[PDB]
Amino acid sequence: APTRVTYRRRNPYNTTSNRTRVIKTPGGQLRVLHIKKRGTAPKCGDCGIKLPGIPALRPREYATISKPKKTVQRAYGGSRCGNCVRDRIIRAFLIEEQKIVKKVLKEQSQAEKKASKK
Amino acid sequence: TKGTSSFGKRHNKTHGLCRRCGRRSLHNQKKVCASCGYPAAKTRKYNWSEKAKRRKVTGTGRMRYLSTVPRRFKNGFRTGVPKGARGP
Amino acid sequence: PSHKTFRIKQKLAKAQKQNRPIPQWIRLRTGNTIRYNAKRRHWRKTRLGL
RNA sequence: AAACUUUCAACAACGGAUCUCUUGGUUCUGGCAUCGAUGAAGAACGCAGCGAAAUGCGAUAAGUAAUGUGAAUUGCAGAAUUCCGUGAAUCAUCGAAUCUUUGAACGCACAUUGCGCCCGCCGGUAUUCCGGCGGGCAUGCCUGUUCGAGCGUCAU
RNA sequence: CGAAAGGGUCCUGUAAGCAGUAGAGUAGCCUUGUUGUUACGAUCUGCUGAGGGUAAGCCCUCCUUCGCCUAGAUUUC
RNA sequence: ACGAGAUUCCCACUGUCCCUAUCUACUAUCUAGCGAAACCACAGCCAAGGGAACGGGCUUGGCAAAAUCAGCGGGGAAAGA
RNA sequence: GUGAGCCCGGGUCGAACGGCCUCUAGUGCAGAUCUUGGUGGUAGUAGCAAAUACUUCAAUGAGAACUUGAAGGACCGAAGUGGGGAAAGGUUCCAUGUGAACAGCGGUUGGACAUGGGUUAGUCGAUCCUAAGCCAUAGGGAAGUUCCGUUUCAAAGGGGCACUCGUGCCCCGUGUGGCGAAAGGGAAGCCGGUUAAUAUUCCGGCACCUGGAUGUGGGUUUUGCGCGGCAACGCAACUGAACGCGGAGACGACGGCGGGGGCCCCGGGCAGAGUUCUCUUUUCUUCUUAACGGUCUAUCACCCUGGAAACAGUUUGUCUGGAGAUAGGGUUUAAUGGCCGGAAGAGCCCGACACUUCUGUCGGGUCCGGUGCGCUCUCGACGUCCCUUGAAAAUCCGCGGGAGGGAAUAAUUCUCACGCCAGGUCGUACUCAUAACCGCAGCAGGUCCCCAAGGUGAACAGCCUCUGGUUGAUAGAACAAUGUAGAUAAGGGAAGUCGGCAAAAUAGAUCCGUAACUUCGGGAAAAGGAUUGGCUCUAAGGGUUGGGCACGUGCGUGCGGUUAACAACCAACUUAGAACUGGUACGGACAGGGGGAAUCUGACUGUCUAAUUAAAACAUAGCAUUGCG
RNA sequence: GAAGCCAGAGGAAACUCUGGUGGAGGCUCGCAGCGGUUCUGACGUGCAAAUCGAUCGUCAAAUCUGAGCAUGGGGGCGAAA
RNA sequence: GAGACCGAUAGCGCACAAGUAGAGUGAUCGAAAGAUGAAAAGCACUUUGAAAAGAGGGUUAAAUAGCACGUGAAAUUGUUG
Ligand SMILES: [Zn+2]
Ligand SMILES: [Zn+2]
Repeated sequence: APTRVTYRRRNPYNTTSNRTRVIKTPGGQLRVLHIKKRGTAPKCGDCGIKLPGIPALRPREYATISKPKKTVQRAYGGSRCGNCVRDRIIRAFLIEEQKIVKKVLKEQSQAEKKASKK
Repeated sequence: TKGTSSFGKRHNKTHGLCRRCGRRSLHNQKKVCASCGYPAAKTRKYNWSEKAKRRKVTGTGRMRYLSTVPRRFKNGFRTGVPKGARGP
Repeated sequence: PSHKTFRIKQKLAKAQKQNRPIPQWIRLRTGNTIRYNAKRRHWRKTRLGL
């Protein structure tokens, strides 16, 4: 049984675009099959972790699948992870509360200064 | 090994074919023809090579238009047709 | 090579059509001096120069 | 004595001198003024019934029209020419035309027959899709037109 | 005379195969060991100075076989 | 420490040698076919003499017999000398 | 005729030429290592000796070592003399025919010569992107050919709205174009068959991508733009302009570990073939499953409960945890994994008939396991190194925002399913080399990659073999000298020679042992020793599965116990020990350090005089000086 | 067989010793590749205007190598011959 | 239109399919090569050879002009004396 194979395209060099795998055909013959590069998982824009629930594809393959498969049903879903979204929510709430507290303190200081001047 | 063994490494091309003069003199990296000087507007010629001038001078090709000018001058660049000639 | 441009392939086509011996009726013409193809090319002998 | 080597002679070889030839050079003299964006010179690729080249020509392609001449062309094939003629010819002349891809080369490019844009026309079921065809789109500058910009100078 | 063969003389070192109460041990079957037995197992022993070679520049053979023969061509006081 | 760097020595080792011999393959050799080049004034045995420290040709002697084959490296030739 | 020369006879031949006096010159040859052309001796000479090798019969033909078929013998030995490519060539490819020339011998053969034939794509490339870099434009130089310039000292343009003082107004800022990769980036095609010669291109079957138009079903909505899960997130859909954010594209080298495909290996079974003096339930061959999809699963990670010292979990490699570990239960990235569709109808193997050809026809099968420090590709989690930190752009997607647009005359501007339409141009033969490229050639040189079987062995070492290729390199005979290449030699053992040049000796592995010196790392395999075959045994080193009651009813509890320290099944390679046995040899071929004492010298690794010098030369780290805000 | 790590034995601790683990280095033997040390080597009108054989240096990197691109003679490039 | 020019190694490099063939990466470099006969009348037919060709027999004024072709020197070679 002939076990040795050839490239099926005219590129003879072992480059990153020249990836092959070995198949056995229904005709009983060993052959190569040119394959594409592996997809890369999308990553969170804050921490850089791999986003769960999102497929790992080459970039143009995302144009062929539907919206619920490309995202997570949550704010920033498919772009930021759940932990980072929770951190954003807590930080936003606490910073706005502190802004209100600082505004109240500044108004009290302004009123005290106005009373001292008057 | 500067001779025969070194000669086995000669498989690139310094010059390709020039679109203007047809010679294998178009430097593939400089994009300048060594013979006719393309893509400069003027054709390259020098007075230190009378032979090179005479290889490409007027009359060495076809003269598709210029060869008919002396006859038209001899008849005075006339227009029209002979009198009574068949036609429109 | 197998990879070639259109211009190169056109020149190779012209060379292939030129590569022939002269027709035998040429030698029977009146006052003929052509005895063979003096510009005949072979792939081993003289390079096309492309 | 033969063979061999050398010498002499005849004939035969080898080779291309000599002689004669010359549609070619060389030099002098006389005449003439005419390349190109109306796309030249040069390059490439093609074109004949049977051609690779030389020669001629450009998809109207060894050529078309017109004028003249007046019976060929010829290597083969095949046809002629009402010869008392809108007419043979690889004929001459040449005022009308055709003139592929290029090239100063001009939509942008060209180591690609790569990629465009604008306006028409035609065809395919077609207001949308597909295809084909035609005409266009370089730069500098001049005259003019028209649309503009700036408290630059003013009038109101 | 030639080709075989036979005999001699030399060279190597005991052929293939079969057999063996030879063989370290191991595993089965049963009389559960009394060559217990059968199987395998380098090797050993016997048949067996056996087998193989031997003139190619070894020897002998009218009397061990088979074949060949008085040519052909060239030249010569 | 490291080294295809230069040098001296010891053990082992051996045909380096005493001292040469033998075997194999490919050549050389012979045949069929195929078939160059270098080089070439003319040629090729010596001895003595040939003032210019040189003879192959001259003088005087020795001598001296066709045509050849394998080798050889004195001489002549032979070093992009 | 002194002579340079002149004249005549004879032969050959075919078209012009001569004497005399003047005129005129490119006017007289043995040399110039003269120029061009032609030809000898040498000479039938040197030679046609690397790459192991050829033989028999038959056919063809005038003719056969180098044509073909068969029969034998060999070689390459998977880093090939194999199967395919990039550069370069350009028809050398295939068929038919062939005088000469060429194939340093022959030739019926040929990559030669002659006439013809052959290269089929939306999916493979080019075409697109940008890299290093190159060239226009503005503008400035230069007598000028032109030089710089590529974001500039440029008025370098996009979008929206408008019924009114109708012939306007508003918004925005970033600049600037092009070329540049058949190995970088990148949308999409697989299997079977088919030709003399092409095939991921033709034919059949089965798919995919991109773009466009417009329907049907389904979805959503009277709570107008879905629902479910505590959550990680899920599900066939499930609005989303400007302007923004983010992700993908998109990335080093090396080390060990784990998963998957393929290959290699072992066992059983059907069928076929070979062996068969004897033995061999034997040795060998076929036993396959693509793209594209569905479905169930697969390390990391993440979520929930809960709160850990008697610290625990845990990798070959020591990391992780009150910033929440272990445990228990979940969610997800990731298939070249299992099953199913494709798909047995294909391919392959075997058999029985038919058959001038045309042509075939019909049966039977194509199954079940196992193993691994194996080889190769791929994926994953780790780790190491850096005064080195290991592209860009086209392109695609998600989100933030909420502009618009949206319903019961039903509406829909739904990234869901199905349906409709379209996909141009160019390359595509063959060689890729001891004959298709370069070296003047069919030149032992040189020239970038992919696939890579069995045995021995540590091993893509050497040696032998299978598939697939070759058997091509002038032949025949003889066996002198001298050679080239390979060997052996008694006794002595460097007496040889300038010089131990060359050869010989050593060599793998296990074990014992190992000095000075030292920058403490080395020296070191120092040195010096013991051993190694075959056979029959013994011992050691592993994996998987599996616990009693009481109830409810295969799971839930509440218990009870750590002799499972036991059984059943399965499996591979190492290591140690012992007896027996042959011996001149036991790493039996192959493969494979001679060792030591010192001196000089350059620190080391590295680099150069291609084609006479490889070194104390150069470089190097370290050190020192000088200049510059 | 370098750091790092595990265990055991000590030491008041810092540390010391022993056995493992681990897999560093312009480290080392060596195949391919790259290079080019030696041989009274082959060849010397050669297979070759630099080739052939054996031997040798290096072999995880200051290693080897393709394509694209840049530097052009008053020049370039130069681990400098 | 001419010449007290050259007459195929001359004369232009080129009298000819010459700026061709061929060489070089490239700029560039750059040949050799004319003559059957008045007319192809370029050898029918026979014969020997596989063929190339040979011999007869022909064509021609001449093949002592056979597409190696006018004439046909020398070097050098074969046969005969
Ligand atoms: Zn995050
Ligand atoms: Zn040009």
